[PDB]
Amino acid sequence: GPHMATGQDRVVALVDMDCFFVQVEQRQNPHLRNKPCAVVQYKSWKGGGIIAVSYEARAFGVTRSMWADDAKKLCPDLLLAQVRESRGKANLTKYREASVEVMEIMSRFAVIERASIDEAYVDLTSAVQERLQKLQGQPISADLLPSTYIEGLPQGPEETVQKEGMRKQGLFQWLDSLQIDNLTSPDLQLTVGAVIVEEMRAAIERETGFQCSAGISHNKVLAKLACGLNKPNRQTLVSHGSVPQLFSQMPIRKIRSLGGKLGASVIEILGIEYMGELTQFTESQLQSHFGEKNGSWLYAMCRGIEHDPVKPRQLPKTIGCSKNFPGKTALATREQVQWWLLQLAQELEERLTKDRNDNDRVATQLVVSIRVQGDKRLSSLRRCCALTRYDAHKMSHDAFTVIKNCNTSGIQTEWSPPLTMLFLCATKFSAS
DNA sequence: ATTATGACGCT
DNA sequence: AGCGTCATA
Ligand SMILES: [Ca+2]
Ligand SMILES: [Mg+2]
Ligand SMILES: [Mg+2]
Repeated sequence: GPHMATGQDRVVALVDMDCFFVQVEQRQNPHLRNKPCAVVQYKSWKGGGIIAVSYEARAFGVTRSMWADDAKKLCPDLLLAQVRESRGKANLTKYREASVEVMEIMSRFAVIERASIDEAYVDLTSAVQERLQKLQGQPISADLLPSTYIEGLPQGPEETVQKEGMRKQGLFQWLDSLQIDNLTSPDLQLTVGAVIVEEMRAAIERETGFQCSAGISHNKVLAKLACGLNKPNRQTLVSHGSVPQLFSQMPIRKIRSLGGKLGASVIEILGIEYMGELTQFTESQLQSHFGEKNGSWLYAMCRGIEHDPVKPRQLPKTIGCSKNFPGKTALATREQVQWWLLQLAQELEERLTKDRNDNDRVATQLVVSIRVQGDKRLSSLRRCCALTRYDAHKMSHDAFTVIKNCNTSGIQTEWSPPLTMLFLCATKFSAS
C-alpha cells in the first residue's frame, strides 16, 4: 500500500556507443562509412579475430569472436580495419582516446559512471528537476523526442505498418496520457529525462561524429536493458509501469549480472525461465538459494527496483596490458618471458606516464598475472608487488622476480610449463 | 587459437 | 591478498 517503495526516486540513463570501434575507424576513413565493416585484431591466424561489427555487416550474420576468414564466407564484401600493433601486440589507444572524447561531452550534462570503454551511466535526477522548473507546467512536444521509443506502446487500437510510424504512435499515446501538472510524477520525470538524453546524444554526434543508443529508466539495470531494446541510433524509455509486461517474457539471462552461472542457477533451482516469474517467491526463499545479498537483489529487481548508485567515476581504476600466447606460440624460454614482459612494461609505462600528466594521480601497486599451458582459467596465478617508479625495465624486472618461481624446468634457460598469457596491471591510484 | 581489457564479490 | 565472476570492444 502507502508504505511499499516502488523504486521510482531516480532518473538514470545508460548511453552506449553503436558498434564503437567500427565508428572510430569509419570517422577516420570515410571509405568505410555506411558499409558492412568490422574491426579485427591480428591477421595471420584465420584473417584475424573480429571484435566489432557494423550494423550493415551484422545483417549478413557477422558477429564478434568470429574469424575474419569465416566472416568473409558470410559477407564477401566485408571491409576490415585492423587494430594497431605496437611492441608486438594489439594497442587500443585510438579507441581509449575516442572514449575520452565522448565521456567528456557526457560529463557536461551530468555526473557519469564510466561502465566500459563505450558506455556510461548518467544520474539525471537533478537535471530533470531543473528542466521541470524551466518548463513551468508546459507540455512536452513529440518534437523534443525525435528518436525515443516508449517500451510497451503503442497498445490497443494503417501507418503502423512501418517502424517509424509505430514509434510515433507509441510516443503519442505516452504523451497524451502524461500529467505535466505534477512535478513529482515519475513518468513525467522519465520523459524529461528522455528529452535531456536526446540533447546529450545530439551533442555527442555533433561534436564527435559518433552515434549512440540510450536507455532511460529509474535505475541502472532497467536503463541498461532499455538501451538494448532499440539499436542503433535510438533511445528507449522503460517506465515503472512497463515492467510487469516486459519481464513476463524476458529471459533471466538478459538482465545484467544474471548472464552467467548465477542466472543459470536461478533457472535450474527455481524451474523458471522469465524474470517476472521471480515475483512468486518470498525474499526469504530467494535468500535461501542465492545468499542474503543476491536474494534481496532478485526480490526487488524482478519488481523493477534496484538501488545501486551511479558512481561519480569517469576514469578507469586500473591500467593494464595483456597478451595471450596461444597454441604453439607459448613462451618456453626465459629470454622469451623477459622480452615480452618488457614489451608489456613499455606500453604500461607509456600509458601510466600520460595518465599521471592528464589526471594527477599515480598507481602504487603492480599486479602480475600469468596462465600456464593446460589450465582453462583466465589467470593461473596472480601476484602483486610495489610499483614505486614509472620505469619499464624496473617493472618488467619486478614482474619476473615475482613469477620466476613458477618455472618447473630444472634448467635455468628453459621455461616450463610454457606460458600462454602475461598480464601487467597498475592499480591502487593516489592523488599526485 | 577470440583477445584485450576492466569492475567488483568472496574468503 | 589471491581467486572467481561477469561484463566490455
Ligand atoms: Ca556499444
Ligand atoms: Mg557497450
Ligand atoms: Mg557489444
